[PDB]
Amino acid sequence: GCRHVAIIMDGNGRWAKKQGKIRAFGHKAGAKSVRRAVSFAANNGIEALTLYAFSSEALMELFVWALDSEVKSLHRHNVRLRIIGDTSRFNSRLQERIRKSEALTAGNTGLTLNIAANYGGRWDIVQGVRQLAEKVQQGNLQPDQIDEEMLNQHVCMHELAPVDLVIRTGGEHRISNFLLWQIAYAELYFTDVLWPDFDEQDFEGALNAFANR
Amino acid sequence: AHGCRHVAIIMDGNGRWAKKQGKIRAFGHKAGAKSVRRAVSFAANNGIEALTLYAFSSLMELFVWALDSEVKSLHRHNVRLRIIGDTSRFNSRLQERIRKSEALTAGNTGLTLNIAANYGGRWDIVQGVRQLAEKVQQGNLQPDQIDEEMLNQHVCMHELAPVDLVIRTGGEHRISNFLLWQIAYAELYFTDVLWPDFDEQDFEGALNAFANRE
Ligand SMILES: NCCc1cc(Br)cc(C#Cc2cccc(C#Cc3cc(Br)cc(CCN)c3)c2)c1
Ligand SMILES: NCCc1cc(Br)cc(C#Cc2cccc(C#Cc3cc(Br)cc(CCN)c3)c2)c1
Repeated sequence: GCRHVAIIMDGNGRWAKKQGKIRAFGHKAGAKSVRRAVSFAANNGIEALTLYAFSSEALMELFVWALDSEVKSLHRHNVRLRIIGDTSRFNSRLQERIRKSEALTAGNTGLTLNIAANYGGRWDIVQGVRQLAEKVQQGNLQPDQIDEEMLNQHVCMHELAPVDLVIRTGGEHRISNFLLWQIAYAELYFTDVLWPDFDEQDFEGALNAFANR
Repeated sequence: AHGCRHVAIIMDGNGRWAKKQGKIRAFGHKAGAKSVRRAVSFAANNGIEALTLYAFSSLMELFVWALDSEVKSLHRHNVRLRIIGDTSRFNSRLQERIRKSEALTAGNTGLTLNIAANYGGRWDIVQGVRQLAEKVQQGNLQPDQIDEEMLNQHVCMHELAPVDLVIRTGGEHRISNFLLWQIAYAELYFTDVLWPDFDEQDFEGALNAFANRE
């Protein structure tokens, strides 16, 4: 069973150029590919889908704004929506809308969809270390008590199934400081397919790799 | 020219290679050792600064005993040897030989060779965090001064060139809790060749793939 899939969605800008169009056309087709992947995962019983907006190449605030009009429909589809990443300097109106959308869907029991916005795997670790360091300073924690289990409880997604499978589209063979801690034991699947062309047969191919493993 | 300063290798496939031969595991480990010597020599000869090796089969303390017999040869090839991993419960005779071997070769100016022994990427992060937490408890460090650059200065190999390329032999596509923090920007190169068969032309092929893809 593949329970939690993460995807680095690369290739939108490259796709646009290949189609003889401006960058925005690649964004729009990438967004259609997000909808199709989220639909596929919810239909195939995947528990959690984590999507990293990234291009080989403020644009992150725009990307999250564009999701705002999809929330009513995610909710109807029993999807729990979370944004992961450092949103603490987004505009306050967008922060409040993120907070409202998360709270709206927080009770849902279908697919959990994590959208990584201004996220980095080293950042994620550092935010968990800062928390532990506040506890040490307060005298609530001994340095020698800090262990893997404890750090784990302070990194993103710790309440969800372990990441089983990471897919990167677009042809590069790197993690690019997406999840680090969380991918210790995950299957890594690289495809040259550009994100806007990545479809249900491509997702199924990746799921086969994992099942062969 | 290839552009790689630090290569790290997950050396998988020794058990499979011996099973293909109708031989027991020991024979794959012996062939895997011959392939280590060959890789270390190829890296030293091709301008790599650092090579970091993780012995894995999809026994530990015995791997490191085995390495002890190679230390005089590494020294003679101007290799600087370091062990990375939690060797604190290896007992004292082993720990001491480890210490003497690092001391002997620390002055060497050729390749730096890091051998993982009882190493995990999560463990490595946690040890760094514990050093930062001691500094907080001494009153020396504020939690909000802790940033990536600072945690970077506390993980294994922080003083060496960043890892540019990770090779995993043996056909599995996974990191298996070998270096996490350090591989955030590294090229990942997976090959179905089994470790004992991975030779200079395969190593050349990985470096040239990194040069072309970077
Ligand atoms: N006019 C395009 C505006 C735009 C720009 C950019 Br950039 C991004 C988007 C977007 C999006 C999006 C992001 C996350 C999730 C989804 C979804 C979805 C979804 C999930 C399920 Br389950 C079911 C449905 C209904 C259609 N099958 C839709 C859609 C939209
Ligand atoms: N032959 C079986 C004994 C054995 C068993 C096991 Br398990 C492991 C080993 C090992 C090893 C090891 C570990 C780290 C480095 C090396 C090496 C080397 C080396 C490097 C250069 Br440069 C040159 C040479 C020999 C070239 N004259 C040799 C060898 C050795």
